[PDB]
Amino acid sequence: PNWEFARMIKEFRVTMECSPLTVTDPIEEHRICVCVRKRPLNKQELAKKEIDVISVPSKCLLLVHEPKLKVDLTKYLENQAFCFDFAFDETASNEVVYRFTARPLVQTIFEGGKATCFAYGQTGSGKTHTMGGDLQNASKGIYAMASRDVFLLKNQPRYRNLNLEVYVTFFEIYNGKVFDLLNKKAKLRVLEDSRQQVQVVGLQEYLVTCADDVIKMINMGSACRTNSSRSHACFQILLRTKGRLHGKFSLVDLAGNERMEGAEINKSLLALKECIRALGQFRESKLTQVLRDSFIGENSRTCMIAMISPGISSCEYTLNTLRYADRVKELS
Ligand SMILES: Nc1ncnc2c1ncn2[C@@H]1O[C@H](COP(=O)(O)OP(=O)(O)NP(=O)(O)O)[C@@H](O)[C@H]1O
Ligand SMILES: [Mg+2]
Repeated sequence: PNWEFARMIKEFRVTMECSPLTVTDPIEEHRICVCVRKRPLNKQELAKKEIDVISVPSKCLLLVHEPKLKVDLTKYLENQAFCFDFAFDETASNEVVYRFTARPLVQTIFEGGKATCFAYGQTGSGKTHTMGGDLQNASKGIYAMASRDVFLLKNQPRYRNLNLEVYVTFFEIYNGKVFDLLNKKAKLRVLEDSRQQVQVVGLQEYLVTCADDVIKMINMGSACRTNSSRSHACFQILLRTKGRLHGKFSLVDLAGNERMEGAEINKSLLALKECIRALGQFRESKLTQVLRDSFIGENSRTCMIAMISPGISSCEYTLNTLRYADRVKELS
């Protein structure tokens, strides 16, 4: 009868009654995790007296108090509810966010898989702040934190005998072009044989043996990135043993989702969605071409973090971000 609606409702309920030990449940497969993070109102917004229209009453529920006018101009609220694996409020720090998003994926690369974590949302929603550090401070961002746990795990008995070497890369995608951020914005070439795997010729891999090393490459890369979006940022952590790639973690700082380059940005985001959904089961773009091998394997996991700016003036941008997020998790 209305089985489709019944399915959507059951999925919402299931997500609403899940325990944190769901995505972080080893011996259990969860290739796709979707979260949302609300940032607090900033100085400028508070000064302009922007109203905060976002509430996160539980760890999986986010509420949008959408301002509306009836035909006769009467003011009311259409309070909409969204459910995610994890919903973070304005008091959540980067370490807390990191703990429930990228942290559970590190093990995946040591188990020989390919993990990806994406920061998605509108311009100024907190994407760069979350992935790269507060602003500036590399150590306080997910790239750093993830690196920190990679060195801790590699020194664990279960992995010691792997004799792995840790490598890092940092590049940005701008208008279908790839630029090495660790090799002075050097423009790189992207090729794809017939067997279809992609290779980024010239991308520089740097050996790191310490978190301080990684922090030096993050500062360097962020210092010469094209703050503001306009590009896709992608910081990678690769594990190698003997000529072979053991595992790889690609952390992506996406461009704002809201000069007709927005066409390339929208195509990449449309492409990203279908690649992630294809993971739990085109019209290609550079981003999805470069990260292709991280969606095709069976031992691959991904996490999507949707950033939201709480201001009333950004309500339409928020709904757009949330609905995109819904469709992504829809494949889990
Ligand atoms: N959780 C947060 N707490 C405090 N400040 C934050 C937080 N998230 C973001 N900000 C700040 O708000 C701005 C948005 O930062 P980021 O620079 O994080 O945005 P995007 O990366 O969201 N923007 P864009 O590059 O235009 O797509 C920066 O000035 C951040 O320092
Ligand atoms: Mg940014």
